[PDB]
Order: sequence, then structure tokens, then C-alpha cells
Amino acid sequence: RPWQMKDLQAIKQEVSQAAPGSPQFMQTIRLAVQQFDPTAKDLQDLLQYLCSSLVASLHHQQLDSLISEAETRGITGYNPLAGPLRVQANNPQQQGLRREYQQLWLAAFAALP
Repeated sequence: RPWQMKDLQAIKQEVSQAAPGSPQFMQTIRLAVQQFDPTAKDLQDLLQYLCSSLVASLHHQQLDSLISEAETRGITGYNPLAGPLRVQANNPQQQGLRREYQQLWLAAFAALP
């Protein structure tokens, strides 16, 4: 049950005025992420739709650092012999990795301003 075009259109329109990482944007994006239960691929699509290449790159770097610390510590469900967290989160049998990816994503995007 992935999102459709209308959901993305509404998500972008409702937060057109606000700035990335504002409390309003964080509310709406967090609700979307917690409601649709998407993988990393869909999150990348959503970010490309919402913010430009500059904000995309900044979030990419911040999320790289956050994932770096998180999975360098060692995580309950992460096994580094199978692939990067971006790929484990895309397997529907690793929901723990998917939820960790979602939370790192939202925190990284909130850490912009």
C-alpha cells in the first residue's frame, strides 16, 4: 500500500510555504513516514519531489553521518555481511532496519536549520 500521486501532491502543497525542518514540515513528514511505512527507495523519491538538489545533498550528508554512527555502534537487526543499511531497509523482512532508516531520515532532515 505505497502512497499514490495524490498523497504526495497533498504533502507537498500543505507545506509549500514552510521551510525544511520547520515544526510544521516535521509534523507532516513524520506523519507521512509513520503512516505509509515506506522503504529507503520511496523516501528518496519523496525527498527528490519535495526539496531541491542542494537540500537533497545536505540531507544526504547528514544522514550518511547519522547512519554511520548508528550502525558503527552496532544495531540489533543489522548484519554488515549482507549489504548497506540502504539495501537491508529495502527488504520487506527487515522491518527493524526500515524503522531505524525512517527515524535517521527524519532526524537528519530536521537537523538542517
